Amino acid sequence: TKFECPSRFGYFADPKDPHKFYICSNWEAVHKDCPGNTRWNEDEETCT
Amino acid sequence: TKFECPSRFGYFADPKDPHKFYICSNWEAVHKDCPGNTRWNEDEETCT
Repeated sequence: TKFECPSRFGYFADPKDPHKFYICSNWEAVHKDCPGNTRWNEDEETCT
Repeated sequence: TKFECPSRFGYFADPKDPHKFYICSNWEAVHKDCPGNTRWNEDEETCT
């Protein structure tokens, strides 16, 4: 992905899809899907 | 027994829960959750 990790490690929203998110480790992002019909919850750092 | 850091800095599996892990900084640990239904991936030091 061309998503740019804002930090070396962390979980970040996908600005293009509220049903997805990115997990960064050592500045490398992996695109993930929220389970079921859940959506990224910024303050919870998970899908709700 | 309280998790003991194996290294000064590092990311380590939680042997009790595949959804959790520990982050070590200056030999002190913080217990963390993986997001969504992801699970800790030791080899890649990330949630997968």
